[PDB]
Amino acid sequence: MKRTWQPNRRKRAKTHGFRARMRTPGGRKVLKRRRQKGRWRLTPAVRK
Amino acid sequence: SPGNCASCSNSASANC
Amino acid sequence: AVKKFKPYTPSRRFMTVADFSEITKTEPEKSLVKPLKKTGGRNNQGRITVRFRGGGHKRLYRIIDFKRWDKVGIPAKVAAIEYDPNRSARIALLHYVDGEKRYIIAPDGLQVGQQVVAGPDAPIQVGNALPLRFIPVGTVVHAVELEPKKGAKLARAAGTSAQIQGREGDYVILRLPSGELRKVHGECYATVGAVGNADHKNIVLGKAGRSRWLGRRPHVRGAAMNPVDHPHGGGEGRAPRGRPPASPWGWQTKGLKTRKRRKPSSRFIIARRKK
RNA sequence: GCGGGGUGGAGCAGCCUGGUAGCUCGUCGGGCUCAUAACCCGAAGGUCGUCGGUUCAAAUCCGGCCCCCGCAACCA
RNA sequence: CCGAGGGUAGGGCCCGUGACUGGGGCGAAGUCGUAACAAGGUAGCUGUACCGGAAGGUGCGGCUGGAU
RNA sequence: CGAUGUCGGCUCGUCGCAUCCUGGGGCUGAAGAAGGUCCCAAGGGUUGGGCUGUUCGCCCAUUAAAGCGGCACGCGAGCUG
RNA sequence: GAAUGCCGGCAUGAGUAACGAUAAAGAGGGUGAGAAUCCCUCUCGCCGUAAGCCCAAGGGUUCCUACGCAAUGGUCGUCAGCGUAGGGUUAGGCGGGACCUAAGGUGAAGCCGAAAGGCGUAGCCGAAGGGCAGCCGGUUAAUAUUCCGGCCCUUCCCGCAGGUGCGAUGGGGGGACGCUCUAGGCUAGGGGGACCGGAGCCAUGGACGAGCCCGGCCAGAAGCGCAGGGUGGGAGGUAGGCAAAUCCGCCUCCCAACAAGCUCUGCGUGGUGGGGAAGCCCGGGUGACAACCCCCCGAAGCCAGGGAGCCAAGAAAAGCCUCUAAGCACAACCUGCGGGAACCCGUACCGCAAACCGACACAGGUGGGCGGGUGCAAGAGCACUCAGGCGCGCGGGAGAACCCUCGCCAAGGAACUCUGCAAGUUGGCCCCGUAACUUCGGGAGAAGGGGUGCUCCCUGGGGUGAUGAGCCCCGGGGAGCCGCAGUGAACAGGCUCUGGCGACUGUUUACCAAAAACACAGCUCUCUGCGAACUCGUAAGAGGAGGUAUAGGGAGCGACGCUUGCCCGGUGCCGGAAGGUCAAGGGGAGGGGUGCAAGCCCCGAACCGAAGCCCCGGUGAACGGCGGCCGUAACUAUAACGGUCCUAAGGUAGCGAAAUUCCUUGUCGGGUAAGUUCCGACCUGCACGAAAAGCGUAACGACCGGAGCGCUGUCUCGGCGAGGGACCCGGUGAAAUUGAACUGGCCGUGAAGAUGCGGCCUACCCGUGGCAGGACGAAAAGACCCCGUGGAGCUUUACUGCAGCC
RNA sequence: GAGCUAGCCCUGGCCAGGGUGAAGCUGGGGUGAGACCCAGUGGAGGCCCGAACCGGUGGGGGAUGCAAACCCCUCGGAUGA
RNA sequence: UGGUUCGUGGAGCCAUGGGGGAAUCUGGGCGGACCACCGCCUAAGGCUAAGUACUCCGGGUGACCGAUAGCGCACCAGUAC
Ligand SMILES: [Mg+2]
Ligand SMILES: [Mg+2]
Ligand SMILES: [Mg+2]
Ligand SMILES: [Mg+2]
Ligand SMILES: [Mg+2]
Ligand SMILES: [Mg+2]
Ligand SMILES: [Mg+2]
Ligand SMILES: [Mg+2]
Ligand SMILES: [Mg+2]
Ligand SMILES: [Mg+2]
Ligand SMILES: [Mg+2]
Ligand SMILES: [Mg+2]
Ligand SMILES: [Mg+2]
Ligand SMILES: [Mg+2]
Ligand SMILES: [Mg+2]
Ligand SMILES: [Mg+2]
Ligand SMILES: [Mg+2]
Ligand SMILES: [Mg+2]
Ligand SMILES: [Mg+2]
Ligand SMILES: [Mg+2]
Ligand SMILES: [Mg+2]
Ligand SMILES: [Mg+2]
Ligand SMILES: [Mg+2]
Ligand SMILES: [Mg+2]
Ligand SMILES: [Mg+2]
Ligand SMILES: [Mg+2]
Ligand SMILES: [Mg+2]
Ligand SMILES: [Mg+2]
Ligand SMILES: [Mg+2]
Ligand SMILES: [Mg+2]
Ligand SMILES: [Mg+2]
Ligand SMILES: [Mg+2]
Ligand SMILES: [Mg+2]
Ligand SMILES: [Mg+2]
Ligand SMILES: [Mg+2]
Ligand SMILES: [Mg+2]
Ligand SMILES: [Mg+2]
Ligand SMILES: [Mg+2]
Ligand SMILES: [Mg+2]
Ligand SMILES: [Mg+2]
Ligand SMILES: [Mg+2]
Ligand SMILES: [Mg+2]
Ligand SMILES: [Mg+2]
Ligand SMILES: [Mg+2]
Ligand SMILES: [Mg+2]
Ligand SMILES: [Mg+2]
Ligand SMILES: [Mg+2]
Ligand SMILES: [Mg+2]
Ligand SMILES: [Mg+2]
Ligand SMILES: [Mg+2]
Ligand SMILES: [Mg+2]
Ligand SMILES: [Mg+2]
Ligand SMILES: [Mg+2]
Ligand SMILES: [Mg+2]
Ligand SMILES: [Mg+2]
Ligand SMILES: [Mg+2]
Ligand SMILES: [Mg+2]
Ligand SMILES: [Mg+2]
Ligand SMILES: [Mg+2]
Ligand SMILES: [Mg+2]
Ligand SMILES: [Mg+2]
Ligand SMILES: [Mg+2]
Ligand SMILES: [Mg+2]
Ligand SMILES: [Mg+2]
Ligand SMILES: [Mg+2]
Ligand SMILES: [Mg+2]
Ligand SMILES: [Mg+2]
Ligand SMILES: [Mg+2]
Ligand SMILES: [Mg+2]
Ligand SMILES: [Mg+2]
Ligand SMILES: [Mg+2]
Ligand SMILES: [Mg+2]
Ligand SMILES: [Mg+2]
Ligand SMILES: [Mg+2]
Ligand SMILES: [Mg+2]
Ligand SMILES: [Mg+2]
Ligand SMILES: [Mg+2]
Ligand SMILES: [Mg+2]
Ligand SMILES: [Mg+2]
Ligand SMILES: [Mg+2]
Ligand SMILES: [Mg+2]
Ligand SMILES: [Mg+2]
Ligand SMILES: [Mg+2]
Ligand SMILES: [Mg+2]
Ligand SMILES: [Mg+2]
Ligand SMILES: [Mg+2]
Ligand SMILES: [Mg+2]
Ligand SMILES: [Mg+2]
Ligand SMILES: [Mg+2]
Ligand SMILES: [Mg+2]
Ligand SMILES: [Mg+2]
Ligand SMILES: [Mg+2]
Ligand SMILES: [Mg+2]
Ligand SMILES: [Mg+2]
Ligand SMILES: [Mg+2]
Ligand SMILES: [Mg+2]
Ligand SMILES: [Mg+2]
Ligand SMILES: [Mg+2]
Ligand SMILES: [Mg+2]
Ligand SMILES: [Mg+2]
Ligand SMILES: [Mg+2]
Ligand SMILES: [Mg+2]
Ligand SMILES: [Mg+2]
Ligand SMILES: [Mg+2]
Ligand SMILES: [Mg+2]
Ligand SMILES: [Mg+2]
Ligand SMILES: [Mg+2]
Ligand SMILES: [Mg+2]
Ligand SMILES: [Mg+2]
Ligand SMILES: [Mg+2]
Ligand SMILES: [Mg+2]
Ligand SMILES: [Mg+2]
Ligand SMILES: [Mg+2]
Ligand SMILES: [Mg+2]
Ligand SMILES: [Mg+2]
Ligand SMILES: [Mg+2]
Ligand SMILES: [Mg+2]
Ligand SMILES: [Mg+2]
Ligand SMILES: [Mg+2]
Ligand SMILES: [Mg+2]
Ligand SMILES: [Mg+2]
Ligand SMILES: [Mg+2]
Ligand SMILES: [Mg+2]
Ligand SMILES: [Mg+2]
Ligand SMILES: [Mg+2]
Ligand SMILES: [Mg+2]
Ligand SMILES: [Mg+2]
Ligand SMILES: [Mg+2]
Ligand SMILES: [Mg+2]
Ligand SMILES: [Mg+2]
Ligand SMILES: [Mg+2]
Ligand SMILES: [Mg+2]
Ligand SMILES: [Mg+2]
Ligand SMILES: [Mg+2]
Ligand SMILES: [Mg+2]
Ligand SMILES: [Mg+2]
Ligand SMILES: [Mg+2]
Ligand SMILES: [Mg+2]
Ligand SMILES: [Mg+2]
Ligand SMILES: [Mg+2]
Ligand SMILES: [Mg+2]
Ligand SMILES: [Mg+2]
Ligand SMILES: [Mg+2]
Ligand SMILES: [Mg+2]
Ligand SMILES: [Mg+2]
Ligand SMILES: [Mg+2]
Ligand SMILES: [Mg+2]
Ligand SMILES: [Mg+2]
Ligand SMILES: [Mg+2]
Ligand SMILES: [Mg+2]
Ligand SMILES: [Mg+2]
Ligand SMILES: [Mg+2]
Ligand SMILES: [Mg+2]
Ligand SMILES: [Mg+2]
Ligand SMILES: [Mg+2]
Ligand SMILES: [Mg+2]
Ligand SMILES: [Mg+2]
Ligand SMILES: [Mg+2]
Ligand SMILES: [Mg+2]
Ligand SMILES: [Mg+2]
Ligand SMILES: [Mg+2]
Ligand SMILES: [Mg+2]
Ligand SMILES: [Mg+2]
Ligand SMILES: [Mg+2]
Ligand SMILES: [Mg+2]
Ligand SMILES: [Mg+2]
Ligand SMILES: [Mg+2]
Ligand SMILES: [Mg+2]
Ligand SMILES: [Mg+2]
Ligand SMILES: [Mg+2]
Ligand SMILES: [Mg+2]
Ligand SMILES: [Mg+2]
Ligand SMILES: [Mg+2]
Ligand SMILES: [Mg+2]
Ligand SMILES: [Mg+2]
Ligand SMILES: [Mg+2]
Ligand SMILES: [Mg+2]
Ligand SMILES: [Mg+2]
Ligand SMILES: [Mg+2]
Ligand SMILES: [Mg+2]
Ligand SMILES: [Mg+2]
Ligand SMILES: [Mg+2]
Ligand SMILES: [Mg+2]
Ligand SMILES: [Mg+2]
Ligand SMILES: [Mg+2]
Ligand SMILES: [Mg+2]
Ligand SMILES: [Mg+2]
Ligand SMILES: [Mg+2]
Ligand SMILES: [Mg+2]
Ligand SMILES: [Mg+2]
Ligand SMILES: [Mg+2]
Ligand SMILES: [Mg+2]
Ligand SMILES: [Mg+2]
Ligand SMILES: [Mg+2]
Ligand SMILES: [Mg+2]
Ligand SMILES: [Mg+2]
Ligand SMILES: [Mg+2]
Ligand SMILES: [Mg+2]
Ligand SMILES: [Mg+2]
Ligand SMILES: [Mg+2]
Ligand SMILES: [Mg+2]
Ligand SMILES: [Mg+2]
Ligand SMILES: [Mg+2]
Ligand SMILES: [Mg+2]
Ligand SMILES: [Mg+2]
Ligand SMILES: [Mg+2]
Ligand SMILES: [Mg+2]
Ligand SMILES: [Mg+2]
Ligand SMILES: [Mg+2]
Ligand SMILES: [Mg+2]
Ligand SMILES: [Mg+2]
Ligand SMILES: [Mg+2]
Ligand SMILES: [Mg+2]
Ligand SMILES: [Mg+2]
Ligand SMILES: [Mg+2]
Ligand SMILES: [Mg+2]
Ligand SMILES: [Mg+2]
Ligand SMILES: [Mg+2]
Ligand SMILES: [Mg+2]
Ligand SMILES: [Mg+2]
Ligand SMILES: [Mg+2]
Ligand SMILES: [Mg+2]
Ligand SMILES: [Mg+2]
Ligand SMILES: [Mg+2]
Ligand SMILES: [Mg+2]
Ligand SMILES: [Mg+2]
Ligand SMILES: [Mg+2]
Ligand SMILES: [Mg+2]
Ligand SMILES: [Mg+2]
Ligand SMILES: [Mg+2]
Ligand SMILES: [Mg+2]
Ligand SMILES: [Mg+2]
Ligand SMILES: [Mg+2]
Ligand SMILES: [Mg+2]
Ligand SMILES: [Mg+2]
Ligand SMILES: [Mg+2]
Ligand SMILES: [Mg+2]
Ligand SMILES: [Mg+2]
Ligand SMILES: [Mg+2]
Ligand SMILES: [Mg+2]
Ligand SMILES: [Mg+2]
Ligand SMILES: [Mg+2]
Ligand SMILES: [Mg+2]
Ligand SMILES: [Mg+2]
Ligand SMILES: [Mg+2]
Ligand SMILES: [Mg+2]
Ligand SMILES: [Mg+2]
Ligand SMILES: [Mg+2]
Ligand SMILES: [Mg+2]
Ligand SMILES: [Mg+2]
Ligand SMILES: [Mg+2]
Ligand SMILES: [Mg+2]
Ligand SMILES: [Mg+2]
Ligand SMILES: [Mg+2]
Ligand SMILES: [Mg+2]
Ligand SMILES: [Mg+2]
Ligand SMILES: [Mg+2]
Ligand SMILES: [Mg+2]
């Protein structure tokens, strides 16, 4: 049947993207944490 | 059926 | 006069539609329409704040002239009478000798081709607008401003009217459509005559789909829900109220008055509504 | 299994707070009426379901027995 | 080919009968009240409506076939 | 109770005998025929249907007879539900 | 050494289940160390409103070629979406950006919030909507509306000519809109041709034929033609379109109107440029100087902003046009022509799937367009088939039980069973014909029947064309022919009678319930006078509503019909300027501490003092509630009648053993041979009853009862047959489970149901196919139940707070 | 976190074919004029049959599945809520 | 109302949301209700090293670990998945 992952490049970038994160306090703490942990990608990659 | 929810042993398939 | 249908479907049995007899023009004035932002009952938070709304026909809002003292002395001609889906009354298209075009809501008996005019010196004639103080006692009247220059607020729905009962200083006494006796300032404008389309209230929607067309989504009874949802929720099988009948939010809903007690306008309401 | 009840012929007070049994109907005698009913004047009839106990004294307070309605009997 | 009639299917009319049920007629001495005939003790009758164990009552309007 | 699946039906049997029938008997208030009652006997047999989830029961039509119980109220790693 | 311990390794089950749609294969020839599996050829089968083709998303080199086969591939592999390497994606016109706006988002002004932040007008952002200029063919191993060829077109810059009051983010027009139905004329697409072009063919009994087989087009600027869309002209006045205005709007006047004119699309033609089959020969070459013509069918597409009707009344903004303001009229704009200029991103490939979403090369899921032919009434249905694409990545044998899917069946025909569950039957079209009841529509495809193919003959009407021929479309009558059978295959209702519930079409527990549940039009009560009530929010601010009592909120009831009784004592709500109580505050009789004292400090009675509560009334489609005992009639029985106790008042109409009746399979009647169910009645209703509505009700229902007809493998009662498995051989090779095991029966014993203890009995060692009685077999630390001063949802006149309101 | 699901908002798209035949309109009849009746035309509808599409009624299979909800047969809606 | 040991307590002190509201030394605060006496201190403006905390970073040292240990990572790890 219809499963839950329905990839959408615009939806992915507008929801989890770099600029969505920086817009809100909780979003910046995500980037701050993932930098501190040393994450290679701070944000999901999506072709655009 | 055991199955549905009144009993609970010997009697129906996987769910848990 | 409502139009009936023969029982050729279960719903056509009872469905009645307006006759649309008075309508003379079937497309709006392009310069007087703007898009109506459908809300679905959602506020700026995105939250439903009026339940059971959404999904009705698309509509264009027709700009209405509710302050007719805007153009005192300038007569206009009644050029057409049109359907407005944003209200129960019909609206009237006016061609002022100015060349300005405006919509008023159409009173009962207004004939296309006649002249209307607004102002202190106007004839007491169906469709004219005067400050309340200059209209004779006894005249039934509509589109009544509630405070001077603030715009027509009272008696606008199909078939409604207020009747002037008397005068008292700078104020006239109106009997509103609800039967309330209120004091309204004499400087307030009002339009002589009742609102047209009185047969409006005799329409039988006839089926569920017709409520859907109007933007009315199905209403679900509190008795049909669970206690997490409503005071009347739950019970094993059917169940009487089991408590004073209540809204979803707890407050009682049979008789409990809700007008603010210390409201400044209480000084101006003479007698609360009837019936 | 728990609850209430049993008193003139009928239906009920009094029992809680021990000493005194009362109300309406009915029944009996006499009036009024041609007569009956209605109405009016009088009167009679109950040892309080039963046995046992407490008490100076028990319809009344406490036990047993008989009886009469009433409520309950759920989870499997 | 038609064709007595047989067969299948669906209708219409009549008759008889049916748990139960509706009122009706009649029946020497049942029970309740007293509606009507006198102004019958609330004048009667009346079409309708509503109500009530029962006769009846009451409303609205009508008739005199109503007394004084 | 870190699970011994719970009524009935179906299927498949198997055992007991306090025996429903069939075989053998004594007593009879056993004339005959047909019963009654008790004893011996478990080899085999013990129908089809209407109602009800029913077990049971009632009823219809038959029958030599239409037995009663046990096997985790026999039998859901055999089915049904 | 144990923690259903943790991590790892390796066992058992086991050469076992399985190898993923039952669309299907066979041979020959190649390649190679090796071939059922790769390549080629022939034969066979499968899809063909797809299982073909083209877009979009998502994926991200998977594309092409060479060389490879360790792993991946459910087997194999020489092959591959796999490994290595090289190559491949070309645009002014396609798509998106350098254009516009929609929801929404953001947000100079402004508002609000302890902080973080929340709002917010304009503006900005935001598309699969508006707007905007490219069609056909060729070419590569791999891209092409992109390269090339042909023929067209757009914008920007500059210049020349001609014309004009030029000029805008400002004004106006326009853009600009629904649903259903639909005209005329076209095009896409298709069928036929005895006409035109073509390599050939004559078989096996016949045919050298008006034979068979193949093809008979595509694009195109100006002009022209056909068909449509859009559009009146002039003048005078003018106070409105937030400046101006010659524009637009409004008034008047003359002319023009189902026209015409002008303008804009579509289609046709059109200079020109392309394409071009079968068959043969090795993707190519030929055919070929290929021919390229006539008739018919014909769109849902085009003309288009077409027409009519209806109510539920159907975006915006820019481009474009017009008007003017600053400004400037050496300018500028418009029109024609010429030269020049024209950027960024995407383009490979898969795309109903082996490349996307599902851990898998997974029988599932995924939006748009094209989707040929014949026949069946039509069609995208069904059968077969074209183009094109596939045989589904284990095979070979065998011919058991048993399982799955399928076919048939003597006699019977529901006897099966909880239940006709399942499976039969019926089945399309045309014609005849059709009942109760009904809200007059319906019920209705009621029911039930007859017809159905082919051949010959006669003939009625339509379309195109011409009025005729031809083609095509609807029919009518007569005479015949064959079979068991004519919708001859495939697709395609079993029916009736009678109850319960719900009026109806709808909605629901994604993944055990589709219903009688929810919703529903309709009915009633109640709140709300507008800065409404109510709702979300600390607020600002929103929704309500750019609505205004014929409106909006809340509540119950649930089409419709006939109806909806009695109780206001308690709770709720409503009304009540009195009285009672009442907090902070006022008041300050009178006390107290301290100081030499002035004073400073503390307690404090009467009395005044809101809402709330008390109290007085109202109120049921507000919460709710609507009796008991005893007696009585000229047979009996039963009580119209009476007595008395109690209540706020004692259940009315209607209905009743019911979706409610315990006793109960009540009793009686109907249906049956037989009826715990069903239907009709009765009424001692354990425990119906009137908007948690009462009693009905045509129509409707994948709802739940009962009965009958039809027909059957459901059954008596089973039999045979088909295929996919199961079985055997080759290849690959799991799983839960598992203290170890050298693991029998009886009768006992044992923590009470023993392979494991006792006594006896039985038994050579090891497997394979089968069946499920035991291993208190497996699975899941029992959901039931209890316990825990364990948890959570929910309720209220439990406690205590808080929001909110007074 | 609303790329699943639920509602709403904005903007697009889709629904073969066949049947039934409301209003209106026209003509005719009728009447003082009417209502009304008849025929034709018309093409309404949470109308009817049935693909796509959306569902998920009954049964069977599947149950270490093809699948952590699937397959087959059957069945509901299919211009509308 | 908060702070303090102080939970309304005999409840001062410090701070302050609301109301009322002075004085400039003969002024004002404090010494745990209050009063007297006796003392202490000068509110309603601001700044100020050092001694104190921490360990991303560098170094020294361990009756610290020694690849299931020691950081999650001795190794291309906040990676693969
Ligand atoms: Mg889903
Ligand atoms: Mg996932
Ligand atoms: Mg999606
Ligand atoms: Mg996207
Ligand atoms: Mg997108
Ligand atoms: Mg998106
Ligand atoms: Mg976001
Ligand atoms: Mg973003
Ligand atoms: Mg922050
Ligand atoms: Mg990095
Ligand atoms: Mg992130
Ligand atoms: Mg389980
Ligand atoms: Mg109607
Ligand atoms: Mg009608
Ligand atoms: Mg109908
Ligand atoms: Mg009208
Ligand atoms: Mg506009
Ligand atoms: Mg709005
Ligand atoms: Mg907003
Ligand atoms: Mg609301
Ligand atoms: Mg809403
Ligand atoms: Mg209107
Ligand atoms: Mg309105
Ligand atoms: Mg006023
Ligand atoms: Mg109404
Ligand atoms: Mg609407
Ligand atoms: Mg409503
Ligand atoms: Mg509702
Ligand atoms: Mg409920
Ligand atoms: Mg519920
Ligand atoms: Mg909730
Ligand atoms: Mg709650
Ligand atoms: Mg609640
Ligand atoms: Mg409740
Ligand atoms: Mg409930
Ligand atoms: Mg109940
Ligand atoms: Mg109720
Ligand atoms: Mg209650
Ligand atoms: Mg309440
Ligand atoms: Mg409130
Ligand atoms: Mg009022
Ligand atoms: Mg008394
Ligand atoms: Mg007493
Ligand atoms: Mg006493
Ligand atoms: Mg006495
Ligand atoms: Mg005694
Ligand atoms: Mg004594
Ligand atoms: Mg239980
Ligand atoms: Mg319980
Ligand atoms: Mg015969
Ligand atoms: Mg008599
Ligand atoms: Mg009398
Ligand atoms: Mg009298
Ligand atoms: Mg009288
Ligand atoms: Mg009376
Ligand atoms: Mg247990
Ligand atoms: Mg275990
Ligand atoms: Mg277990
Ligand atoms: Mg003898
Ligand atoms: Mg025997
Ligand atoms: Mg034996
Ligand atoms: Mg039993
Ligand atoms: Mg029984
Ligand atoms: Mg019996
Ligand atoms: Mg015998
Ligand atoms: Mg037995
Ligand atoms: Mg036993
Ligand atoms: Mg037992
Ligand atoms: Mg038992
Ligand atoms: Mg058992
Ligand atoms: Mg089982
Ligand atoms: Mg069983
Ligand atoms: Mg088992
Ligand atoms: Mg077992
Ligand atoms: Mg079950
Ligand atoms: Mg140990
Ligand atoms: Mg453990
Ligand atoms: Mg472990
Ligand atoms: Mg492990
Ligand atoms: Mg491991
Ligand atoms: Mg290792
Ligand atoms: Mg291993
Ligand atoms: Mg081993
Ligand atoms: Mg092995
Ligand atoms: Mg095995
Ligand atoms: Mg397996
Ligand atoms: Mg398989
Ligand atoms: Mg396969
Ligand atoms: Mg298949
Ligand atoms: Mg198959
Ligand atoms: Mg072969
Ligand atoms: Mg082969
Ligand atoms: Mg091979
Ligand atoms: Mg090989
Ligand atoms: Mg090959
Ligand atoms: Mg061959
Ligand atoms: Mg991927
Ligand atoms: Mg390999
Ligand atoms: Mg290999
Ligand atoms: Mg290699
Ligand atoms: Mg492999
Ligand atoms: Mg595989
Ligand atoms: Mg090789
Ligand atoms: Mg180009
Ligand atoms: Mg540029
Ligand atoms: Mg944006
Ligand atoms: Mg944009
Ligand atoms: Mg766009
Ligand atoms: Mg373009
Ligand atoms: Mg072109
Ligand atoms: Mg090349
Ligand atoms: Mg428009
Ligand atoms: Mg518009
Ligand atoms: Mg649009
Ligand atoms: Mg063309
Ligand atoms: Mg054709
Ligand atoms: Mg002007
Ligand atoms: Mg040539
Ligand atoms: Mg279309
Ligand atoms: Mg168009
Ligand atoms: Mg237009
Ligand atoms: Mg419409
Ligand atoms: Mg806009
Ligand atoms: Mg100049
Ligand atoms: Mg010009
Ligand atoms: Mg640029
Ligand atoms: Mg490309
Ligand atoms: Mg598919
Ligand atoms: Mg593929
Ligand atoms: Mg495969
Ligand atoms: Mg073709
Ligand atoms: Mg057909
Ligand atoms: Mg099509
Ligand atoms: Mg195959
Ligand atoms: Mg396939
Ligand atoms: Mg074999
Ligand atoms: Mg056959
Ligand atoms: Mg045969
Ligand atoms: Mg047979
Ligand atoms: Mg039969
Ligand atoms: Mg038969
Ligand atoms: Mg049967
Ligand atoms: Mg059987
Ligand atoms: Mg068929
Ligand atoms: Mg009929
Ligand atoms: Mg009938
Ligand atoms: Mg019938
Ligand atoms: Mg009927
Ligand atoms: Mg009818
Ligand atoms: Mg009809
Ligand atoms: Mg018919
Ligand atoms: Mg019928
Ligand atoms: Mg024929
Ligand atoms: Mg033939
Ligand atoms: Mg059918
Ligand atoms: Mg329902
Ligand atoms: Mg329904
Ligand atoms: Mg109904
Ligand atoms: Mg309904
Ligand atoms: Mg529907
Ligand atoms: Mg479910
Ligand atoms: Mg789910
Ligand atoms: Mg689930
Ligand atoms: Mg679920
Ligand atoms: Mg359903
Ligand atoms: Mg529901
Ligand atoms: Mg409902
Ligand atoms: Mg109603
Ligand atoms: Mg709130
Ligand atoms: Mg608004
Ligand atoms: Mg009706
Ligand atoms: Mg009726
Ligand atoms: Mg009544
Ligand atoms: Mg009351
Ligand atoms: Mg009261
Ligand atoms: Mg009350
Ligand atoms: Mg209460
Ligand atoms: Mg007060
Ligand atoms: Mg109530
Ligand atoms: Mg109650
Ligand atoms: Mg009560
Ligand atoms: Mg008697
Ligand atoms: Mg009554
Ligand atoms: Mg009954
Ligand atoms: Mg009933
Ligand atoms: Mg009951
Ligand atoms: Mg019963
Ligand atoms: Mg019973
Ligand atoms: Mg019986
Ligand atoms: Mg009887
Ligand atoms: Mg009885
Ligand atoms: Mg109820
Ligand atoms: Mg239904
Ligand atoms: Mg249903
Ligand atoms: Mg039957
Ligand atoms: Mg069979
Ligand atoms: Mg076979
Ligand atoms: Mg062998
Ligand atoms: Mg092998
Ligand atoms: Mg392998
Ligand atoms: Mg061992
Ligand atoms: Mg061993
Ligand atoms: Mg062994
Ligand atoms: Mg053994
Ligand atoms: Mg024992
Ligand atoms: Mg034992
Ligand atoms: Mg042994
Ligand atoms: Mg031993
Ligand atoms: Mg032993
Ligand atoms: Mg033995
Ligand atoms: Mg073997
Ligand atoms: Mg075996
Ligand atoms: Mg076994
Ligand atoms: Mg077993
Ligand atoms: Mg076992
Ligand atoms: Mg065990
Ligand atoms: Mg076992
Ligand atoms: Mg545990
Ligand atoms: Mg446990
Ligand atoms: Mg458990
Ligand atoms: Mg449970
Ligand atoms: Mg249980
Ligand atoms: Mg327990
Ligand atoms: Mg406790
Ligand atoms: Mg404890
Ligand atoms: Mg607890
Ligand atoms: Mg709070
Ligand atoms: Mg989405
Ligand atoms: Mg459709
Ligand atoms: Mg038809
Ligand atoms: Mg017609
Ligand atoms: Mg018309
Ligand atoms: Mg329909
Ligand atoms: Mg039909
Ligand atoms: Mg119909
Ligand atoms: Mg299903
Ligand atoms: Mg079935
Ligand atoms: Mg499952
Ligand atoms: Mg199917
Ligand atoms: Mg349908
Ligand atoms: Mg503190
Ligand atoms: Mg303190
Ligand atoms: Mg302060
Ligand atoms: Mg001084
Ligand atoms: Mg001093
Ligand atoms: Mg000094
Ligand atoms: Mg001082
Ligand atoms: Mg101080
Ligand atoms: Mg101090
Ligand atoms: Mg000090
Ligand atoms: Mg100072
Ligand atoms: Mg200082
Ligand atoms: Mg290691
Ligand atoms: Mg290791
Ligand atoms: Mg270590
Ligand atoms: Mg580190
Ligand atoms: Mg580690
Ligand atoms: Mg790594």
